Amino acid sequence: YTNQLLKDICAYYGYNEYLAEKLLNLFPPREAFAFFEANETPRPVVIRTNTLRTHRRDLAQALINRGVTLEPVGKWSKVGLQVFDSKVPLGATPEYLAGHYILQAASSFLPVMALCPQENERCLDMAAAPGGKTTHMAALMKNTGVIFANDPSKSRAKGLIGNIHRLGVRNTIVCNYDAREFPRVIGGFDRVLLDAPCSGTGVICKDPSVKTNRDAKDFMQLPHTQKQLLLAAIDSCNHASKTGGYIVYSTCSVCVEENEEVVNYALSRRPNVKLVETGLPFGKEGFTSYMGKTFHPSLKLTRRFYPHLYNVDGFFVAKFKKIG
Amino acid sequence: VYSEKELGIPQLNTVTPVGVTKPKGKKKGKVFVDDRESMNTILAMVEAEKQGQIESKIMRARQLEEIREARRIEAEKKEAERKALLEN
Amino acid sequence: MRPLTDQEMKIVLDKLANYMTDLKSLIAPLEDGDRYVFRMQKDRVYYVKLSIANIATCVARDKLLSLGTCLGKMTKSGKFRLHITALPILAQNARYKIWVKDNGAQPFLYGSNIVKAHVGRWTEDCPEHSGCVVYNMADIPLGFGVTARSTAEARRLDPTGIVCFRQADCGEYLRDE
Amino acid sequence: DTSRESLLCTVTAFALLEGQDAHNARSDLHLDLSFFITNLYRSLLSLSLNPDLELGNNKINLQTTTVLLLRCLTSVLLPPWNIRSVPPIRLAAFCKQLMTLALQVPEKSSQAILGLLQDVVHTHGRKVAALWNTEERKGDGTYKPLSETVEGSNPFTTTIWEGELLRKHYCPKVREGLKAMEKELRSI
Amino acid sequence: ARKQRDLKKFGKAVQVQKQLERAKQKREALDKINQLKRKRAEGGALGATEADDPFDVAVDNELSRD
Amino acid sequence: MGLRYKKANVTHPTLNVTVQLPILSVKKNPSNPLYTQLGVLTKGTIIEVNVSDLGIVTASGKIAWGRYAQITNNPENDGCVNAVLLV
RNA sequence: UGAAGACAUUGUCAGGUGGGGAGUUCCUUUAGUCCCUCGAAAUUUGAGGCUAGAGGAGAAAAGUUACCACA
Repeated sequence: YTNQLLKDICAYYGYNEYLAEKLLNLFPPREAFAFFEANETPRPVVIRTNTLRTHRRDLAQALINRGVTLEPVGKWSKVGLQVFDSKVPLGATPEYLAGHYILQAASSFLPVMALCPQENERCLDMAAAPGGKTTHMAALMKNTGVIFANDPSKSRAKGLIGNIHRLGVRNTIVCNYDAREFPRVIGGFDRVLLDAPCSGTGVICKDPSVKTNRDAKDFMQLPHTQKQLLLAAIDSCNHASKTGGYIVYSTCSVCVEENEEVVNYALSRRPNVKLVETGLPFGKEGFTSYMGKTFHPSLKLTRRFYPHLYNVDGFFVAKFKKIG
Repeated sequence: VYSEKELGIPQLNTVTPVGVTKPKGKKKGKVFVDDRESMNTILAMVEAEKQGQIESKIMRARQLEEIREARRIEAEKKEAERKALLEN
Repeated sequence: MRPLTDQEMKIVLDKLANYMTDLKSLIAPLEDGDRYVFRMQKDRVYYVKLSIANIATCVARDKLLSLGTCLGKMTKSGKFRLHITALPILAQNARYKIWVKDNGAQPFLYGSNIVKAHVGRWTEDCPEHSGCVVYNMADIPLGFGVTARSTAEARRLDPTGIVCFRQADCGEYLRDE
Repeated sequence: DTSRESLLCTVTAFALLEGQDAHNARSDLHLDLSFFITNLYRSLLSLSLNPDLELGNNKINLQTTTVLLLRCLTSVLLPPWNIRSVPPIRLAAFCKQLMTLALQVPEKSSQAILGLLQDVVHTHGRKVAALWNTEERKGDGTYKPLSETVEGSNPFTTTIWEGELLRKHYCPKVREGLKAMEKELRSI
Repeated sequence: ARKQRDLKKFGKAVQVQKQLERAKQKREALDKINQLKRKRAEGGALGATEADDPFDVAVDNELSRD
Repeated sequence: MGLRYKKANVTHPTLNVTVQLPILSVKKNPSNPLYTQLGVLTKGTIIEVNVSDLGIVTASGKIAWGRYAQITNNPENDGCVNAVLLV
């Protein structure tokens, strides 16, 4: 029965009773079991090629010349390079120290290609804690425009400034601001980016505390904070521009309060937002209804990413357009 | 042997004038300047300092007059700012 | 984001020019008409485009973290130091270059001064103490430093003899992680 | 005059390094040419402008600056010793300026400039082939054709289109070397 | 030279008071941790992970909870 | 390399169990504040240990991940690092 | 009288910053009112307000480190 399944799953995987019940609900039973294998299982290691200093083939040749076993990953990315084995440590290679390549995950790739950053464009990132997304966006504008890096913690900022100035970005300013306050500071951007603080169920391999240390109270305040985070994104972008500018909503969680509910609240409160096809090559459509509540059918255009289908972390991507 | 700055030596009235001497520590102020074209001449000045004095008297006088013209331009911007402050 | 004064301006360009060959391209007007301007934040100076400098004036002064490319740090005695953040522009138009072998390339990344047994090829017109910027075969910028000895004297030392000094190396990006 | 006298001094200093005991004295002296290639790079424009290249077993005493430029530009991109140990930006910049030399040059100097540069590619290949292909193009910063240093220009951003301009040049002779340049390029 | 003559005549005496205060610093830090011992063994009421404040700020916060 | 330890033997006064759990960081060495920075493991030195395997339930129904632990042996004299949880 | 051309440009409100110019000599830590306001949630939360236990010659330069190099 279902109750025997919940008690057996919480015992053998060590989940909390609540979060196992929530994650069991959004999946068919055999699909849930295949998902519990993968999210606990460690994920493959992926490399983003700096387009500024090098490119895909000559970096690949260089790392094999240093003994690194690589493979171009997918037809999705012209920028991604999977690693399989490496005699030398990855951070030890002189290509890394110059900034020819940067350690990332797969889920850090796809919001950036969900965005379509162009040259001489003012852009943004409300949370750039590892700094991989910011360096990817600057790789697309070819060292032009301006990125406003933002992170509310000074400790993560030191790794940001270290990662940015190694990669040769020269166009980003980093501010230690709460991003709820950010449209009051400037506003008027083209392409804003948000990687909100989330529950972290999408990636348990990096953070195994979410197995138990995530309860009823945490599932109210945390999606509450994404809402004020997300309404600021529309209230900061431009309704019109010479090059049309779009919002991108990216969360590292598979939860349904964190994902597909916040975008319903945003598109209801602000009617000057539309959602169209998000440009990522694959994915799964969002659910139009989960627990008796209906979302607008624009969420069929949103893409959800899962550990069991793809060896990626759990992710949500959605892109917005501003009207007025 | 000790540094002259550590010694509280009074300022002497040589051929170079003293001007109006500022008190030490009590409301000592300084100035502020960035410029665009005069700081371009500071580029022209510093290789001349780095590469040494010019053996050619014509080029040494020409490069000194460029710094003089930069000081004249910087001064004329300063009276222009003073006139703007008087207007406001 | 205080821009540099007269005194601070000659210090930064002086030690720049001990490593740079063409000071006019750095301060040159580009196609968009906007130039590269030097500001300073928290006793360290930044090398930035003027437009991105202008919209950087919105952030509060003791609240903003960093901006563009850090040329270096103002020291307490008023001197100027270079960091490896200054290297991408410094290696762009360098004046004396040193190539080191792969068994000497990783020593620089660990932080040793350049010794005679690792150099790949040299450049001439180097005095007994001249600034130089180091690369591997692939002209990948690895750091910068000062030549230990002159055009003749550096080689007549032992093959265990230090030929070029270490000043800053790319391995310091591996620290603040 | 001054263009020739520099070029008389050019193959001279390249010959002293070409000395076998002097290359054995690379570890017994610093004899370095990285000051001198930069002199040739900044003078490749002025050597292209002058049409005095052709005039009326010797290493140095050759009168015409066409062969003097050849024996220079052979020694720069194809050293006798350490033939395959050449820096990349020096290969990218000198070949790009060679395309500019292919624009403003008379006919006899053109083929030998042409007949040199397959030998550059046929020996080097993929290290310079990043320029001809736009997927192999780095996107750091825009190209600066008038730079004081060879590494100052960033030729990995610009592709080469002056090969197209040389098809428009007299087909019978120049175009032959062009196909030989592109055939050895594909053969790599 | 007046300053140099003072530390001439003091000398060892600076070393003696120096060794005594570092041993006093050892004694108070050990005694501070022992107060944390009787704190948690008698009661408590903590977080999941642990506070990012360094010592003598964190430990004073737990003493203020009394 | 041979003077480094990543795991310590840690005793829990409640339930009276000793297990091996990893060392996360060194909090304070009272012998020398310099030794605290390199992480020198001496007697009465407080370390942070992963208490994930214990599964001690904290307040608000949450599972602990890092606790204080005082080193109660002299690890320079005997190879093992021994400690007690400060719970 | 011709060109650009509804682009700029202009001005007024509402803001951000301001190591610059002119004058001038409250916040921090903690708890409660679960009271009021704004948010969020199928009924309970979060952020502000209020209250109470404890702290306070002035951009020229200052105090500190079981720290580094030198004397």
